[PDB]
Parts: sequence; structure tokens; C-alpha cells
Amino acid sequence: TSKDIAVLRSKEWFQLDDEDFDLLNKTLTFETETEVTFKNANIFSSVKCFGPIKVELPTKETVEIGIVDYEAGASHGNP
Amino acid sequence: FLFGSRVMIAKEVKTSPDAKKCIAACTGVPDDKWEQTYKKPTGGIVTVRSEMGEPIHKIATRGVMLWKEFDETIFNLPKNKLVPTLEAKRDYIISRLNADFQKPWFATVNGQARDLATMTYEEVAKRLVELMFIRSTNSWFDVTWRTFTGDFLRRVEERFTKSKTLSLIQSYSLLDKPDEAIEKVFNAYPAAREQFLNAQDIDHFLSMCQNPMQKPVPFVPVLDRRFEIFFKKDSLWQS
Amino acid sequence: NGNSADAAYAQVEIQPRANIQLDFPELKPYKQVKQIAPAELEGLLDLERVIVVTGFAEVGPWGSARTRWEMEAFGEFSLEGCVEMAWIMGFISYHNGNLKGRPYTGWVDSKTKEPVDDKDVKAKYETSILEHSGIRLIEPELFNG
Amino acid sequence: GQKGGQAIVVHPDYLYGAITEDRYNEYVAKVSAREKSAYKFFHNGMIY
Ligand SMILES: Cc1cc2nc3c(=O)[nH]c(=O)nc-3n(C[C@H](O)[C@H](O)[C@H](O)COP(=O)(O)O)c2cc1C
Repeated sequence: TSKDIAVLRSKEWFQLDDEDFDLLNKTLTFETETEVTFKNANIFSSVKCFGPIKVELPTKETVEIGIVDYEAGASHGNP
Repeated sequence: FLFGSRVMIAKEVKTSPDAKKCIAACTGVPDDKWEQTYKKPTGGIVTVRSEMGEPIHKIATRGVMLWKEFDETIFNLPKNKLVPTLEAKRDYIISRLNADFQKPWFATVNGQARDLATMTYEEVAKRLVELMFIRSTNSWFDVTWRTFTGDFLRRVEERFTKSKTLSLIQSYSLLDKPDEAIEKVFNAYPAAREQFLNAQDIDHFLSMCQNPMQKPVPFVPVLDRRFEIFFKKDSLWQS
Repeated sequence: NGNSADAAYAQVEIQPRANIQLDFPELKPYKQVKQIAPAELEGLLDLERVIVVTGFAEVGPWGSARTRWEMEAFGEFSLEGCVEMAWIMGFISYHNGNLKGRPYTGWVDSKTKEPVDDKDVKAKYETSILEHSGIRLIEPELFNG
Repeated sequence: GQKGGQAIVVHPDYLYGAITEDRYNEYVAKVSAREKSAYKFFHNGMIY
């Protein structure tokens, strides 16, 4: 659909090298790594979530398009 | 050796000044004249059956003497003969409970006695506060009691209202200043300042007075086949 | 943030509850009435010889006088009349004590005993009632065959 | 059978003007109590 690429572009950690890209009938892969500093067993104190965002080609040979960069504090989970 | 009752007068303990004062003013009695407690105050002290009938040594206060009286009249007495003799002695036993006992009759007003259904939601709450709340601390002795009160006001508003709306009590913490938490309601449904209760709003009150996981009430709501329980339960901390 | 803190924002919303009434008249002060009528009426009537009504009731195909009024003037029920006209058709009942072990204290079915609130009543019964209330096609079992 | 009939009616409030204030407001309270005691019965009975 096209209402999904918007909620995506609605995002702040879903940034790319070029928003121009076409995001329909495309398949994306998210090889993300998370770092976190706690202050309790559940209540985080700092959260990093980075990692590339890759796309299927007609060959399905994934390729890099954009980057995730989520930063946060006092979280209770990972969005 | 050990010393149980020699200690309760100490300062480190939580008993109240006047309680220590009385338990001091009571003179003991030697073993020779020991077992007279089954009948009389032996030095300002008596034995009393439990809800299990088992005996208990206790100071000779007006309230526990009243306990003694009911124990040789009411619970000694069996199931069927219980309700009716209560129907009879009501006017007297509640006068007592309100004069010389720690869990009084709920349904009383400015000293004027009555029953539950003779009592308005407004009086209900103004007494719930009068007991479950402390003007000194301006706090609630507990919260199952404050919780009780809030769950009461909730269906109050369920009743007098017409269609759905938002509770004027969204968190029971609003009760921490009660006398306003009521007018906040009894100005929303002034009818209750006048109306008595529906009984459907009595059986509830009671099923709640019998709530496990909650602290029993510091009063008596009713007379029924369970008077003893409502009478002699959690009857220790008060001192 | 967790709904831990946002749960409180799931506000508590009270369903209403049926508080039937007796429809007693209203009593206005002596002013509104000693005025509406002539002041010459005072001391002018032997009341012993004046008659009055003091109570009344009724039974019909619209139950009592409290509810018929509704279908008489308003054309449709309140809930105060949708339960009363359900307590007297054997649709619902009461129960205090315990069921499921849990203490229910309120209205309930009478064929299932499955608890109910006086809100899910109208949507649940208002139909059959009106299919079984008022003028109708005669129902034999009220007339033994 | 031709035993026809015609009753009529008046509004009560055309009554209390026949009497004195103190007696009215005295009547008043003596009723309010009733409504309540009646409210009670109606419901204790309606349930059980
Ligand atoms: C206030 C109080 C509470 C007691 N609670 C218990 C109890 O919970 N379990 C128990 O086995 N004995 C209990 N006892 C009995 C004491 O262990 C002890 O036998 C008693 O205090 C001795 O009485 P004395 O001070 O006259 O020597 C209690 C006694 C008192 C005075």
C-alpha cells in the first residue's frame, strides 16, 4: 500500500539518503543493532537503535538505502 | 523464663498511653484466685470465648464485659434462636455497641440510632468517613477502607445518574480530602442527600463488608446470622 | 512510557443504574398555592366532607401504572421501566451472595442466571417485551389452551 | 345497561390554599418520610 510508507516517513529514525525512493512493491530488510544503558531491571535510561535498511532488487540482492538512528531515555521497551 | 504480659506497658511498644495506663491500673491476682475469670473480673481482667469458643484473657473494659454478656446470651445460643432474640434486643444492643464497644453500630446519626435502609447515601458516607478516616492525621487508617468508600460512591453515581458519564472519582486518592469528595458528588445528585438507600445498594455494601483481602470494618452494619463475626473480628489492633 | 502511567488515562466511566421512583407529587411552598387559589378558601371547607385520592395502582397489558404512563405519553420506555417491565415478565431476577464464587449483587437472567446490568437489559429484552406486551396476537398459554 | 358515568377531578394544589401554613408544612414533612419508607419497601419487596 501507500499509507504504510507514510507512517514510515512519519518517523524520525526512518531516515534515508533520498526520500525520493519508490517504496511500493518493494521488500525491505532491517539488520538493526541495539545498545542500551539501564537504571532498573526494566526501566531503561538510554537506548540506541541503529542499523542499515536494505531493499530487495528484482534479483533480491539486498542493497543499502537508509539508516536507522533511534535515541531515547527512560524507555520501557524498544519501539 | 519468658515475660509476655510484663512488657506491654513498655515505651518501645505501640500500645497507646491510655492503654498502658489501664493495663497498669488493673491489679493482678495470685494463682490461688486465678480461675475466677470465667465469671468475674479478677483484678480487672476476665476470660472470654473466641469466635471459636476458645477462651481469651482480656482486661475488664466496658466493651469486653459486653462481649462476655453476649457470649453467655447470644453465641452460646444457637442458630435459629439467634435472629429473633436479636430482633428483640436490637434497641438495646446497638445502644451498647455505640456506648461501650469499639466497633459501633454503623446506622447511627448524631447519636440518633437507626438501620441501614433508614440511612441516606449522604449519611452513609459522612459516617464511613467518620470512622474509616482520621481528622488528626487527615489520612486513612488503611486503603481497603478508602477503596471501599470509593467503590461505594461509584455506584452511587451509577444509580442517581441517568446515562453514562465519567466518575467524579477517577482515583480514590481524591478521598484524601474526603469532605469535599462527597459534596463534589452530592451536588451532582443532591437527591441522595434526602433519599434513603435501595437495598440493592445494601446487599452490596455488605458483600463488601465481607470482602476477603480487605480489612474488616470498625463498626457493625447489620444484625444477622453472622453477628459474632462482625462483632469479634480483627479486634486487637485498636488499643 | 508504558501504559503503567497511561492506564489511569483509561478513565473510569460509570454506567447508570435503575432507581425506580414512586412518582409522588411535588410539594411547593405555601406561597405558590395559597396564591394560585383564592385566599378566601381558608377556613371555608369542611375537609371531612372533602374527598381525595391517596394512592392508586393498576394492572394491564402494559404492567403497572408507572410504566404504562411511559408508553402512554413517551411512547417508549426508560430503563426504570424497561427493567420493572422485565422483573414482572420473568425475564430477570435478583441475586446477592455468590455465583461463580464471585459475589454478584444485582439483576440477572432468570433462565440462565447469567448476571446482567440494567444497561445491557434494554438492548437485550426491550424487543421481546414489546412483542409480548401491549395488544398482541392472543397467546394461548395465558388461557389454558 | 345504560349505567353510564362521569367523574371529574381537580388539582390537589387547589386544596392546600384552604388551610394554614403551619398545618401544610407540617403535613409536608410527615409525607417526605413516607416516600422514603415507601421507597424502601417497594424495593425490598421488588427484589425478594
Ligand atoms: C498480647 C498477647 C498476645 C499473644 N499472642 C500469642 C500468639 O499469637 N500465639 C501464642 O501461642 N501465644 C500468644 N500469647 C501467649 C504468650 O505466649 C504467653 O503465654 C503469655 O503472654 C503469658 O502470660 P503472662 O504474661 O501472664 O505470663 C499472647 C499473649 C499476649 C499477652
